[PDB]
Amino acid sequence: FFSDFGLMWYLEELKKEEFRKFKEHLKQMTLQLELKQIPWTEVKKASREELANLLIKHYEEQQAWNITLRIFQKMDRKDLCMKVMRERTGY
Ligand SMILES: [Cl-]
Repeated sequence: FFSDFGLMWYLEELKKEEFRKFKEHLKQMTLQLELKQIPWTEVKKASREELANLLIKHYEEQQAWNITLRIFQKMDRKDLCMKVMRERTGY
């Protein structure tokens, strides 16, 4: 999908189960590092575009990305982390 941008495009790099696991990691971590929480029901049901917007709405843009990239590295989606980094760097 060359139609999509930003965080949403990355969440679309995740398959069905990965996305499902992504949401479980997100909720764990937000709890672990003690941020204001999103209701687990909202998180669980969210589409990729909706979750991307939930993240940015609750944590603003930079933190939504940093949180998302931490989860990727944790889920063994290190390719996504390096991809974003090669881009943001100019490599
Ligand atoms: Cl899906």
